[PDB]
Amino acid sequence: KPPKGMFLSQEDVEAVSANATAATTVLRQLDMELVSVKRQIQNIKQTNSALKEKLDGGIEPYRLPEVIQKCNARWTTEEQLLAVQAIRKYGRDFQAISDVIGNKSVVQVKNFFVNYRRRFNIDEVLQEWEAE
Amino acid sequence: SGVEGAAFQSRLPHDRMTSQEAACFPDIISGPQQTQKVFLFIRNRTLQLWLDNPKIQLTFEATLQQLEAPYNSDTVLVHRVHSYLERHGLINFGIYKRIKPLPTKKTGKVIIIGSGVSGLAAARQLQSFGMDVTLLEARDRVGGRVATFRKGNYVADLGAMVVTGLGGNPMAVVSKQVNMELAKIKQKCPLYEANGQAVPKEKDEMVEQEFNRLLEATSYLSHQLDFNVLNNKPVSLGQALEVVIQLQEKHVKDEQIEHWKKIVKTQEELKELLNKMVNLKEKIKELHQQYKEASEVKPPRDITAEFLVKSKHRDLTALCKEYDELAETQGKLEEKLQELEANPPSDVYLSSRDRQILDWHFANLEFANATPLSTLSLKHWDQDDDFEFTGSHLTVRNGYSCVPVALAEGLDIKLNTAVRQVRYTASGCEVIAVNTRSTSQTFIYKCDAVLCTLPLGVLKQQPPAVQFVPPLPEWKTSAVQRMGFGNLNKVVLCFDRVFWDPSVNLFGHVGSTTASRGELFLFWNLYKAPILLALVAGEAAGIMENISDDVIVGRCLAILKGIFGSSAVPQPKETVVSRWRADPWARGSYSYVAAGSSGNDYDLMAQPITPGPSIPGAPQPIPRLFFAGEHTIRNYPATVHGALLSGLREAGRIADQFLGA
Ligand SMILES: Cc1cc2nc3c(=O)[nH]c(=O)nc-3n(C[C@H](O)[C@H](O)[C@H](O)COP(=O)(O)OP(=O)(O)OC[C@H]3O[C@@H](n4cnc5c(N)ncnc54)[C@H](O)[C@@H]3O)c2cc1C
Ligand SMILES: O=CCCc1cc(F)cc(F)c1OCc1ccccc1
Repeated sequence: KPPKGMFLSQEDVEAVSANATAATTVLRQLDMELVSVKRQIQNIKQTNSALKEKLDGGIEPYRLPEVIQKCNARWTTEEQLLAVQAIRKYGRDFQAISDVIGNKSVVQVKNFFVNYRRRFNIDEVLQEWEAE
Repeated sequence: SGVEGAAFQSRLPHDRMTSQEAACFPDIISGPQQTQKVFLFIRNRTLQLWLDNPKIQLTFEATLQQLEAPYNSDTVLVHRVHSYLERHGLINFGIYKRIKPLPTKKTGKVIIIGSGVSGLAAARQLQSFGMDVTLLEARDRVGGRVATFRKGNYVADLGAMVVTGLGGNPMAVVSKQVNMELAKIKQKCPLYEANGQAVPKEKDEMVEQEFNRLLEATSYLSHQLDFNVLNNKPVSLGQALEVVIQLQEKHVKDEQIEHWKKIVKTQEELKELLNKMVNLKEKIKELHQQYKEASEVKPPRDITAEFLVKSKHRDLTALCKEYDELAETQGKLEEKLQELEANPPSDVYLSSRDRQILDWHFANLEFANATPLSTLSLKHWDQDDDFEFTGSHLTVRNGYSCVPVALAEGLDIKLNTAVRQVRYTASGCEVIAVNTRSTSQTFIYKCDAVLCTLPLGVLKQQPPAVQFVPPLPEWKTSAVQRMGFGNLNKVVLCFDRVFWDPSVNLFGHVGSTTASRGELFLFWNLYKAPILLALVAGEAAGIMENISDDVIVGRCLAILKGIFGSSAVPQPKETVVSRWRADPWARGSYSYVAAGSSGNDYDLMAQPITPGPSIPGAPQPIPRLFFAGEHTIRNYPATVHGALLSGLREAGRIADQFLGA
């Protein structure tokens, strides 16, 4: 029930009246508290300004061009051999395996996992990936 | 309505009987509702007839002829109601032409100490009732703290000068009886900071509003947090305002800390994000080099060499995708951080200019209560608030003294007679007094009753100006100690020409320090001849009394020169400076509800004193020593109307005691 924009908690009232110099002490510690928060802002602004200056250049010297490849349905020998190595390295990450081969959808990779499961010891290969 | 307005104008509920009426008509208030309504109409109509023409006595016979059936059928009831109104001063008070000239058989003898308004109003009443009345006045004039300076065409009031609203105010009746040139006080009051520049309209309002909110806050602090005792002593309005202001300054710092903490939290979230990016950039940089080395193994290559190119490629685009998202988040954070960096909460609760204007509002309150805020009871300082009259405040253009001077017509007043001792016994009273012009001329006044209307300041004196034999009992002296008696002073400045704004009755000077906030803080343009009044309030009142008039007038002219220009302000032709604390017949200006006191002390002040028996085992004596004056009326203290009412009260009380009701 205090006026709007007045602030008057029982808690704060006692803290400002419990002592002859309670008030100025309270407000002094808030002054020093605010000073040390501003001090801390200065250190992070300067720390972050140094970090921004390391990101000068972005990653633009390092971004490859984006090639699109017509998602073909036939598995060349070379494309099957890429899949087996991508399984060895990426496990069940069907998306990464697709991205490596270039012209194979995620599902086509999944289908590959079963049709060539026997002939490519795919189980052995996944076991081989889980060691490292 | 009409009979309803009569009740309202008499400070009476129109649809209900008061405690006082219950005492005089217990048969009626304890009886059926229908008779109470008949009573209430008779009372309200008799009040109306009196109010509708207060220049002539309203007699019982006149009253009955003007009542109509069914109300004029119980003539005993009408006579009882009329006499009650008459005895208690609700009709036929003040100055009225008397129909039946005053009977010569006077009954009883009353000495009245003081011929201010309270003493004068009682005396008029007691004479009307047939008693022998003498007033003893120390000064060479009537009116007490109604004191009008008059020189030539210059007329200006050194004490009371404002009639509050006329609605419910008994001064309204008096003003129809006395030629008072009442004029509305336009409340607009421009402030000028210490440098003479006006306070801009934006700032005058921002601070007045804050002043009002600070007052509300102390009241919240009083009622909701029961913050009324601190360190075993009663809390004052001053302390409460300090505590409220301290907490508003605390909240401003709390809000600043909360704000910069949101910036630190966000900077740190950004620091963590940047570290994640410089490491990812390096990882990308190193990976690209690998892709470059592997793709420079010119084909034809075996399928592991091809897998190396294609998987470094895939690994690199993923890290670039991871880095592109982290940079989208970097923009979202640098946004927050720039919005926050631009929304800083308020720097300060009040600037130094703010605080000074605020102090003018505190000085204005110190004026209204004639005391520093550190002395006002937080719990009770505004207890008379629910009794304020309605209407505009007014001033008395021909000088308020016209009222006491008029009330004094026909009374036996011994001026220049300072009471020194009040003796009251089971058999009667003796008032010992001296001539103020030669204190050796001693006077003894024997009487049935003494009405003491000495100011609370005089009652407070140690050592005493007036000795009571036997001494006042502890319950009355303790009240006298607790009650506040404050101080307020005026400087009258009489010029030959008007250099201020003629359509502006008030303007303020904003002192540069809290300590001096009461010093010449307000100026009044109230009169026909070019006169400004200047107030000295609060802590400044008492301190300025030990400064010469020439210096006080000097400080005034310096202030006015700053506001209106040095060439516009001539030297005053006449100047007067009040020193009410030093006035031994006042010892202050008017009472205030001090910390540690309350409304009940005003009731205690009004209680009459009853001596003990002369012979032991003798029947209980009647009361002998009565009290009136502004310090004796709980609901209207510190005013002229409150004093007038207190005199009417005691005259009814004394007449009931010595003439019978
Ligand atoms: C500066 C000032 C401004 C004020 N502003 C207003 C205002 O505008 N409006 C308003 O309504 N009220 C105002 N008041 C208050 C108002 O003036 C008083 O409340 C009222 O006039 C006092 O009436 P009273 O009869 O109780 O006391 P007083 O008028 O003081 O009467 C007491 C009398 O007793 C006399 N006396 C004292 N000692 C002795 C003694 N030893 N022997 C004999 N006689 C003695 C005194 O000289 C005086 O005449 C103001 C007061 C002052 C001083
Ligand atoms: O000069 C005298 C003013 C003293 C005074 C004391 C009161 F207790 C009540 C008043 F009505 C009053 O006078 C008019 C006034 C009203 C509000 C604020 C300030 C003054």
